[PDB]
Amino acid sequence: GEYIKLKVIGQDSSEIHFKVKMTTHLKKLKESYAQRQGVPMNSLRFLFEGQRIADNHTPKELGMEEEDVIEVYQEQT
Amino acid sequence: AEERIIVLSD
Repeated sequence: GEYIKLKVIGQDSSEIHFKVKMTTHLKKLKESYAQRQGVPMNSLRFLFEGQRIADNHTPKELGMEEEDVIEVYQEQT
Repeated sequence: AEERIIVLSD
């Protein structure tokens, strides 16, 4: 209802989807995704349209819509 | 390769 479904594209083009509220700070998504890869979150960078997602960003603040895509990149050196 | 949906709590 205020939820939207997001596809998180990981580095192997595998996908995990999250249903989150438009107002949810996106840190939970990052922490859940990094936990499921068995990797440190700070080894990862979560991008929405190339732009880094902060712990306090929300889907609404970022302008996310239904089925929008987050890409998970390896963090840079 | 199956679909994976996680529901997150606010």
